Amino acid sequence: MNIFEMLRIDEGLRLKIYKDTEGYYTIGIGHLLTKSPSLNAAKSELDKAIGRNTNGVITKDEAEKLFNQDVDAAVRGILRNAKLKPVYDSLDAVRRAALINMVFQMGETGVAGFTNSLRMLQQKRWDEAAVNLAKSRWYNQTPNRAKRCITTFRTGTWDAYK
Ligand SMILES: [Cl-]
Ligand SMILES: [Cl-]
Repeated sequence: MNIFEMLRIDEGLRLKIYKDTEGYYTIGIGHLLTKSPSLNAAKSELDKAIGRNTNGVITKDEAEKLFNQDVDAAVRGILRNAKLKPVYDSLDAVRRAALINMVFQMGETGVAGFTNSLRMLQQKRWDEAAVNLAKSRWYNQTPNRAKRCITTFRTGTWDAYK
C-alpha cells in the first residue's frame, strides 16, 4: 500500500464530470474542478486543466496525470506550511500518508486548522489524537473515510485499507 493506492480507494475513479460529497463538480480521482454551481464553468476549468476541448469526458491516462499532479501539490503544500511541516516531519511513513490524504481532501488551510489534533500527533499521543480528530465536521460528514484515516493515525498500519 502507498499514498496513491490509498487515495484511489478513498476517491474512486470517474471519467465524466461528477459531483462530490459536498455537491461540487469533480472529475477523475477526486480532482475538484470548481465550487461554482455552473456546469459550464466546470467544463471550462476541465478544458484548461487538460489542455484540450474535452466536453466533460477524459481518458484514464488524463485522470492519472491530474492525480499525480494533485498528490505532488498536496505534499508540497504540507512542506510549505508552517503548521503542517513540523508535524509531517515528526511522523513515520504510514502516518505521513494519512496526513497527505487529509490535505488532499480538505486543503492545507483546512488541515492546518486542526490545531489541537496536530499537536497531539506531534507528541505521538495516538489514541488521544484519534478521539480529537473525530470531533469534527469532517468525521460527521464522511465518517467511513474519516475512520479509515483515523485508524491509520492511531495504528500506524494499513489495516483499514486491507
Ligand atoms: Cl490543474
Ligand atoms: Cl465517507
